[PDB]
Amino acid sequence: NARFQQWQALLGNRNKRTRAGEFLVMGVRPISLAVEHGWPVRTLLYDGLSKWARELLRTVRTEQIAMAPDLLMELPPEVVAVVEMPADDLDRIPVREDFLGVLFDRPTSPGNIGSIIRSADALGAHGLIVAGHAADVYDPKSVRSSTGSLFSLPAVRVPSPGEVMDWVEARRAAGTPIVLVGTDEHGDCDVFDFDFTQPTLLLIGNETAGLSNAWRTLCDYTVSIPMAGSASSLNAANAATAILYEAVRQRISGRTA
Amino acid sequence: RNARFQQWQALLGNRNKRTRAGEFLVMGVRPISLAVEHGWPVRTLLYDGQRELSKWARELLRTVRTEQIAMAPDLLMELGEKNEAPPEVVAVVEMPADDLDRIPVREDFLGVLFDRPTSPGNIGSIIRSADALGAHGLIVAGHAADVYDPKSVRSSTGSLFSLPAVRVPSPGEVMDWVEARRAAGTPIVLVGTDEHGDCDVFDFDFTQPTLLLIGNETAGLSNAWRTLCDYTVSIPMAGSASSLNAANAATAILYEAVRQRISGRTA
Repeated sequence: NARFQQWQALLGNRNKRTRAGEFLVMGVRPISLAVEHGWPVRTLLYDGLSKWARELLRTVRTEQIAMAPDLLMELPPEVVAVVEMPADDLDRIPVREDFLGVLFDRPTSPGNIGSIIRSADALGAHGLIVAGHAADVYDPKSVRSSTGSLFSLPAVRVPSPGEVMDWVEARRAAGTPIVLVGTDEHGDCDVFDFDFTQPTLLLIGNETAGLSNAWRTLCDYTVSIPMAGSASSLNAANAATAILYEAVRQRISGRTA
Repeated sequence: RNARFQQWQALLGNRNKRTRAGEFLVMGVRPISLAVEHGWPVRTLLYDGQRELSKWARELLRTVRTEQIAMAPDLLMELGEKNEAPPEVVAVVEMPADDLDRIPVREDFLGVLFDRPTSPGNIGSIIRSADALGAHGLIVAGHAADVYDPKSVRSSTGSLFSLPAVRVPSPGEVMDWVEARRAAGTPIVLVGTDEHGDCDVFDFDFTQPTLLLIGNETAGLSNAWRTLCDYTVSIPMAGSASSLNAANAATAILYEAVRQRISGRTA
């Protein structure tokens, strides 16, 4: 199976994904979110029994290929889509007065990427930016842990932090006064003393190093989650979730107070 | 592949093997140092025998009074996350009793209970958040994912050793202990988490002694736990579609308890 051997290396490495302009998505529910949100499904691989899976086959008019149970078990899925990777265009992320965004600086864990995508999506954020030497958004561990939120929350990989600022300066020029907000071990202020009712990009650092200093230079404010003591820290996705929850709380509350 | 080796290897599989031997593996200088610092007995220390041996490893080896064994480096590839951290040192650490009295209960009690977790990574992450945010213990209910699973241990980032984590088979033993705490003078409330909870998390009074119940990743809290809840709370969501990972939810709800406690702003 020649087509299959192309599909198996789509899981294995970033290099071949981005040469083919596609990636693998598993599960009836995530695939349905992909279709629902406009992402082209080039191929749709299926085992040759569930009600949802059957409904997908006669609603999604694309290349439909039946598969042996042996071959589908590679990581077990009943349906698997080959879904079109879209360009890394920062204007895919909508920016309005209530702008609420996340920037993940140089993440090493794809699991953390997908996880923050899920939290950003559930808690009302409008986009994610994966800046710098990163693990790939379209890694299977990221896709999986997004739990389909990849498809509703636009996640843009942007090599340089310079290209991010140019898109930030431009939203500023339009009227939305985005403010860059770093997280720190050395936090200026408690997260709950800061005003998340304003257009906000939230900068979150590597799991093992902090935010890069260069990201700290561009940061207008810095916030910290108050901790119990000396040798305690939060996983980046967990910390990002808590801060997003605080932003939601203030916006609903109409105040910090 | 000594008979001893195979016994240590077996500590990576089912929870029962660890339990009956009363031990589990802890990998990495940093986690082992934290086990030693918080008084977890170390039965054996395995180190790399074709010796790199950093300053840290050397320091553990001449300070930790225990059985010490040089191991071929490929036996130590034993457990890693293949092509992610081959351990230079591994400790065989004693498992403490699953006794709820290891969790201290004061007037401002904040505890977490994780109902039959599917993912050991989620357990360790919650242990880490609870530790960092001032909770006083975790209970893990059921015979699903294990606190002492290598992924949990690893996820906790050493917090396992400072945050008392106790396993119970089912809700009965937990309610026994809770009713005893309330007779002594701490009116602990059970607070479940759910999507469609009775009130938003920021409208709940988290200053009160609180046992927070986090449900399983796909099935949520069991019917037995919902029946036992005094209250139910939820994090408000943007749409009908998405949801939160259990550990992420737990972290946010623990943070909200911290927020209301320090100085006391709302609820």
